[PDB]
Amino acid sequence: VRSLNCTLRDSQQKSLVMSGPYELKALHLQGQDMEQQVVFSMSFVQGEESNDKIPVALGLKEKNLYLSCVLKDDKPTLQLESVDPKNYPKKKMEKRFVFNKIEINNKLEFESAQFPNWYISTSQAENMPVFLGGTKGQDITDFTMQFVS
Ligand SMILES: O=C(O)CCC(=O)Nc1ccc(Br)cn1
Ligand SMILES: O=C(O)CCC(=O)Nc1ccc(Br)cn1
Repeated sequence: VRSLNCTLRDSQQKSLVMSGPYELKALHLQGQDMEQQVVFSMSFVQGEESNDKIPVALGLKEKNLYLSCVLKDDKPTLQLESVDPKNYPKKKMEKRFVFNKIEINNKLEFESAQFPNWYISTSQAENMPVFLGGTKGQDITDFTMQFVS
């Protein structure tokens, strides 16, 4: 499986950082604190694809953790899920790990492959969790990607 290392920023230009072991949060970041931003390994996985819709998994660089979409208290929910490090990343990632990376107007949306029309989202307010949202409103669902060495 092929992977690229990257960071993500939402379209309000908030960076993503760890909020405890199994949550991300989004905040405006610049300067020295830049290094606290999460580096992803974006893997290009099996699934239905088009010019503008590319299935990916989002693992945390050199951690056995992946963003995962599951029902929690009966709602689609974003979580950070641990995996066996000897078996990941792999080309046939389980559906809960797969996001359709969609380019629209020079930005990126990450739709859950498991839960159609639910998206990786951030709040307008600073220091709030990254979450799975079913509305494209006040919540932000557009991102840019930055390549890292
Ligand atoms: O993220 C930034 O503001 C700079 C890097 C950048 O241009 N990233 C980018 C551009 C177009 C798309 Br689509 C996704 N990511
Ligand atoms: O996946 C895509 O089509 C967009 C990716 C993209 O344009 N990324 C990017 C990253 C850094 C810089 Br600088 C410019 N563009």
